[PDB]
Amino acid sequence: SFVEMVDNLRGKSGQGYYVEMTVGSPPQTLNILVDTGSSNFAVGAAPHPFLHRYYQRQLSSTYRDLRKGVYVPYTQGKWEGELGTDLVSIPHGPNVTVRANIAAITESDKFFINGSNWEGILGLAYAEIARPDDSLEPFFDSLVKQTHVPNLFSLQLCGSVGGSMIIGGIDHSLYTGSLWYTPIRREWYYEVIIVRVEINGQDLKMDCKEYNYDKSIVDSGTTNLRLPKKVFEAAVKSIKAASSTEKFPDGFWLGEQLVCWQAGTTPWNIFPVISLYLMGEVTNQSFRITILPQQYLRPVDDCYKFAISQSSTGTVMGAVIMEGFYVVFDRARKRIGFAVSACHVHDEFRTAAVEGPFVTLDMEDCGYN
Ligand SMILES: C[C@@H]1CCCCCCCOc2cc(cc(C(=O)N(C)C)c2)C(=O)N[C@H]([C@@H](O)CO)C1
Repeated sequence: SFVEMVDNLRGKSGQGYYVEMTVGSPPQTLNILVDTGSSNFAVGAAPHPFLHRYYQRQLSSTYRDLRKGVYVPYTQGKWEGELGTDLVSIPHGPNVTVRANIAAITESDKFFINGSNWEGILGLAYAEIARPDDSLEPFFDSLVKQTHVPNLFSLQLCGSVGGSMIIGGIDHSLYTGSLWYTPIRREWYYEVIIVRVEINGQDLKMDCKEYNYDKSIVDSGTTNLRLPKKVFEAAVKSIKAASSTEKFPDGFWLGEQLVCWQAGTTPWNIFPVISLYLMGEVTNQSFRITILPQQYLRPVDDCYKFAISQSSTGTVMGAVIMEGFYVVFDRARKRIGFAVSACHVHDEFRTAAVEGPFVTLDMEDCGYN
């Protein structure tokens, strides 16, 4: 029954992927950003220069006030609002209606994006990071509790942009080859363990704890591949070395300045592939996902921003990593699956890949404590 959900995501490049939802009775239609990096369902509920529409609680007969405030801070942006519940549906999702917690956004700072076309956020991570505390049941938890929807969803993000959120299962027509699974280390963010990193086939040869300092997560609501400082410096050094044929402004490597080439002449071959090895399902076993330069040079002649950046809160496998892969958030089995997507990245001599099995010893040592 998943065909109805294929292509149910839209977006603008670097501005997030959103799905259409309705809230309230009679249904009010809103576009909702899909965020695996948070756990609150929230919608604009008051005028804002960047909102073309918003939730009007007064017009919904099923709205209930919870008489509690809430604020959610993100890496970029924050908002505050009023908690309540209402009936919610997903037109190009399962044919169900659930009563869900909703934060009505009344004030915000650097959260809404001019021209993004979305008005709210669907936090798909676990209750442990919900605000104000873990007693506020996240939307997907409510969906699973109140309906027969199985406890998993998958995201196919395609690189103006589109994709699919398959709610309740896996659509096998959306990927090729095999799915490779990595354990969800802890149910808060979608936390995973990276056990090895290679650039153009050369191991970065860092203590693998550095890759997960202080966590590694999969976040559809972040654009970039974000790496801890020490890992970021090693990777940039290696990427600079591979592309030293051409020289780039020092601000290019920091994400500030874009770089351009005559349309159709981008020198893809001078930028390396990056392989992230993830902890596998059996003892001493890993697999790798390989990322092409067409993913981490984000298009904005042909002009691009460097979409690998530094983090002080751990690795973030953002949208440019997820794009081109079919990603299964298998909550029921506490694992995340990766496969090559039907909308994969096309290089003439290279290809994005999900490959295994690999043997990797002492993978438990790669987790940060
Ligand atoms: C607020 C987000 C949803 C609206 C924005 C979606 C489009 C922009 C995605 O690009 C970024 C988003 C976030 C952080 C960065 C970043 O690396 N820097 C240095 C600011 C870039 C961010 O905070 N993402 C969060 C949530 O997923 C993590 O907390 C969700």
